[PDB]
Amino acid sequence: VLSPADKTNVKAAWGKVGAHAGEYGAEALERMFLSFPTTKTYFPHFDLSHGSAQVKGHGKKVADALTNAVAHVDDMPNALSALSDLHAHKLRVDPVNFKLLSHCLLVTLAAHLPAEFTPAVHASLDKFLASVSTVLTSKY
Amino acid sequence: VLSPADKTNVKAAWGKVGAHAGEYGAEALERMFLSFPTTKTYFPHFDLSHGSAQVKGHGKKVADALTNAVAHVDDMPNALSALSDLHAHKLRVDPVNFKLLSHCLLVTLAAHLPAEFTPAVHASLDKFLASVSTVLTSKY
Amino acid sequence: VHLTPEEKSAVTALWGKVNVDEVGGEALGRLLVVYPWTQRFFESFGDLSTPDAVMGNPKVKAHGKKVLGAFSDGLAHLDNLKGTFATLSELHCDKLHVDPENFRLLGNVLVCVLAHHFGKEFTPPVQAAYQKVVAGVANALAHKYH
Amino acid sequence: VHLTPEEKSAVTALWGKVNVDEVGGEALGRLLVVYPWTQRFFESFGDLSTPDAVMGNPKVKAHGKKVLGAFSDGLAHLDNLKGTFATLSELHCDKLHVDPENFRLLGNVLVCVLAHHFGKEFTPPVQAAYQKVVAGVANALAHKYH
Ligand code: HEM
Ligand code: HEM
Ligand code: HEM
Ligand code: HEM
Ligand SMILES: O=N[O-]
Repeated sequence: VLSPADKTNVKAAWGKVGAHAGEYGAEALERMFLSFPTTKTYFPHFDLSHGSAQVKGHGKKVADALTNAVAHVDDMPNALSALSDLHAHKLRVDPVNFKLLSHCLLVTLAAHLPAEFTPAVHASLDKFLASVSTVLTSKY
Repeated sequence: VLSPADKTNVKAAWGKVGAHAGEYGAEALERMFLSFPTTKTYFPHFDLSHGSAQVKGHGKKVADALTNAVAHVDDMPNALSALSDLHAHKLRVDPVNFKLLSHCLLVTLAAHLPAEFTPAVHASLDKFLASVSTVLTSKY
Repeated sequence: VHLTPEEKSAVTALWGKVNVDEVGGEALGRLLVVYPWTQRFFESFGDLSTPDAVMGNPKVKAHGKKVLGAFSDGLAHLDNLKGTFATLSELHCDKLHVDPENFRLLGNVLVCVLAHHFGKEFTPPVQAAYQKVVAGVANALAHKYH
Repeated sequence: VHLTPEEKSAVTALWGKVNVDEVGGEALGRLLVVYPWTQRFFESFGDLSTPDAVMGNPKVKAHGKKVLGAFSDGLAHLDNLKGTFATLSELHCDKLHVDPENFRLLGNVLVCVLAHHFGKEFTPPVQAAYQKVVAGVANALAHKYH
């Protein structure tokens, strides 16, 4: 369960990220590919090099999904239904990989929000990404 | 999400277990304590030796919780609310330990249900125990 | 991994009773059915659309037999798992990029198959000894990641 | 673990800039706040009822400093992590029985603290090199389980 304090904290950090969210989504994906190379095999047709247009475009899609999840925080299973189908049924994403991308999304926020990334807010965002991860793996 | 086929499969295996369920719950706990000794530290005031009355009595409580979860499969968060409070808030059970106890509950079923433990039914029970685990760790 | 002589005893006595042409494919089959993301790495095996389709698939049985062969091999080299598994680690890690969590998963599925096949005889102490074993193999198969 | 000379370079250049009296307690504090089951092992540290209570707790800072000391120690012994960490593994494994998943967690929390402290400078390649490092330490601290 996400508490009111957590919903407030995640809405806060979303707000400071503002329009950098697609860029930060791309940066989290590169952090993941460099740090945990096993994840690369899901993107065999992407150029995963730095500055890649395909990594940029995907970053924006991920950040938009997460933004849809924040905006519908009380109804995430329903908002993320089509994407949980996608990742479990078609793509067969290993559940461990959600933890790795969540961790890189947190690193990326920390690297860009000195002020917003306090211990309480880090806790709330961790819980948010774990809830999104739960939804996205709910459909195997 | 648990499918109709999964709900049917778990209800099936519950039925064959019949009144051995507390005994099997005690056996799963011993399997866990022997196999994954780290889990023992949550029971510092139990005698964890074989034939222990305290392990027997606890086995029955666990099997009764799981039976309540099967009986209210569409409303597990609500049926298991008090227990998720207990395990996250008071006992501070590490989430990894749910996987270990789930695995031992599966081993215990396999050891006692030659006929019922087919691949589909193993899949359905794994999903059931993972759903119970999700509920029980939802409250940190 | 260090097993006590009583652990060693538990493991080897049961293992001599294992159907090596069968138990491997049963454990691989069940891995694919229970953790279906692992079907990612077996696209070429063909019909995996059903549980029966998996278990009855000749390729699943064929390949699981080799997997079980590798387990039998570590059971003979308990004190040299790193050595025994080097080549397979290179393969699953550097070439296949299977996440190592899945090694722990297949180990646990095998434990479930042993419990199924052996019933009562797969006692809680016997399980404990097999857990040290499949833990040791997973860890050695994952060395090309550490 | 084997870091390339470019990985080694990334790690040590950043590390010389780390406040060793602070960063440890920040990483321990955050572990306890973000993964509160870990507060199980720190009942004696006192008021942990709040995030501020944790971060401001003198015992959390005191102990995190020793934790960071141990990390600094593995950074000097990249090719001998097993050796360096033996005694601590014995302690956390045989005496404390902390599940090793938590070692990976504290590693990742430290990475988050470094990113927070260093911003832009904690680049994606610099993170990758630190992940190999905290992976290697977690694994060495967990050897008394393998
Ligand atoms: C926070 C978790 C995640 C979110 C919110 C998310 C979001 C998305 C979205 C929105 C798409 C659709 C792209 C499109 O419609 O064109 C997508 C596709 C995809 N996702 Fe994820 N995802 C997540 C986690 C993961 C993880 C962990 C992996 C594997 C490492 C993964 C692999 C993929 C792949 C391979 C595609 C298809 C990409 C393509 O061919 O274009 N996702 N994801
Ligand atoms: C399938 C998952 C589980 C179920 C259904 C479950 C069920 C229960 C139930 C029903 C109780 C209440 C006993 C009572 O009211 O007297 C309880 C207490 C407890 N549970 Fe669990 N539990 C589960 C997983 C775990 C795990 C993984 C651990 C830690 C390894 C754990 C540790 C405990 C402890 C320490 C108590 C308090 C025991 C006492 O002092 O008497 N549980 N659990
Ligand atoms: C748990 C321990 C495991 C053992 C002991 C094991 C053993 C083996 C063996 C003996 C082979 C054949 C290698 C050869 O022909 O020389 C192999 C191949 C393979 N394994 Fe595993 N394996 C394990 C886990 C996994 C898991 C969990 C996956 C994926 C979910 C996986 C995917 C593969 C694939 C895709 C191949 C075929 C690769 C090729 O020949 O190109 N394995 N494994
Ligand atoms: C991630 C890597 C970790 C490192 C490098 C580390 C390092 C240390 C060090 C250097 C000490 C003090 C030992 C002494 O006084 O000689 C210690 C003590 C302790 N650590 Fe850790 N630790 C780690 C992870 C953990 C985790 C995740 C937990 C629990 C969540 C934990 C629980 C403890 C406890 C309870 C003590 C005090 C034990 C005592 O002195 O009796 N540690 N650790
Ligand atoms: O315990 N979550 O994988």
